[PDB]
Amino acid sequence: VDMRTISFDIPPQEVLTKDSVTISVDGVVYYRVQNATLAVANITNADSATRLLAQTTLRNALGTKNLSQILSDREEIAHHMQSTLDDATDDWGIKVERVEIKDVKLPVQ
Amino acid sequence: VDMRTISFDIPPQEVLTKDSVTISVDGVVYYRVQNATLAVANITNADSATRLLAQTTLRNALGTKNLSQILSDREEIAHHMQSTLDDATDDWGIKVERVEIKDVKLPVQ
Repeated sequence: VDMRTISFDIPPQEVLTKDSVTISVDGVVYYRVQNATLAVANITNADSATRLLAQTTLRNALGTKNLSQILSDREEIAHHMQSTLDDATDDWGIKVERVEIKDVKLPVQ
Repeated sequence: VDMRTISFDIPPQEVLTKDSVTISVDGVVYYRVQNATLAVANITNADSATRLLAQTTLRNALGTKNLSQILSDREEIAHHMQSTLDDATDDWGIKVERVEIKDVKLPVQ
């Protein structure tokens, strides 16, 4: 089991903002296995669980914010997601090291 | 000179909204040569002039609107741009037939 930092792109997630605007946002997660036994102990492997939880964390963070609250605070949303995702992955012995939010797309009807 | 409807994609234009949000918007223009002598009379050819004026019209329409005014009114901005671009192309004997605004991107810093 690789103990180096690992990164993935979160594939774009289309969801409604608090004020019902459709947005699609992509991002990037950097994490490392801090506890390799816990990383292999679960029914879901650790990389797959981190990827699925990253999608859920991003979707939830967006869904509680109005579009304006999302645009001005893109860095803070990342940092708070880094915390939420780090807590959610502790069961797999994963330390989330960094989350980045990239382009916000407002796709047409 | 082809008298059929012609279309092009407006390549994405990065500009500031009235309230200083960076957005990039692409779109599509459908036009037809209604007067073929006027279409070939100018120093700039008609297709190239329509493409350049479409970029200018889009950039200006966006730059006079706050982000919120742009998101809720995407169809109306197209229709008004169709009018503005149709006036601006009359010197080339062009009839603009339709303008469409597609995805709005908010690119990261």
